[PDB]
Amino acid sequence: DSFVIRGDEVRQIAPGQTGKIADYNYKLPDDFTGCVIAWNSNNLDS
Amino acid sequence: SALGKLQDVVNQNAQALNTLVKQLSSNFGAISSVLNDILSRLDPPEAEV
Repeated sequence: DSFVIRGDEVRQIAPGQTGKIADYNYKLPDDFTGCVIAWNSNNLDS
Repeated sequence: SALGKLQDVVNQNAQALNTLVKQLSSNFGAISSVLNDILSRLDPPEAEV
């Protein structure tokens, strides 16, 4: 699952989380998940 | 009190049942003894714990 997101909002990409993204943008099941990866994109996005 | 043998049996049965019922209010280290409230105010992770 590929997407771009705000830096500070990364903390919501987890099980057992609440917030704007968790409720309206991206929710995770309470289960095993392979791995969460992320990298900065200032050189290519902003 | 000429029938102590029967009265003891009745009393012990009643005592066992009463204690068993009373145990439902014990916390067992939980936040609260009532399932409905722990669930009603806690997120699924901790609520489940």
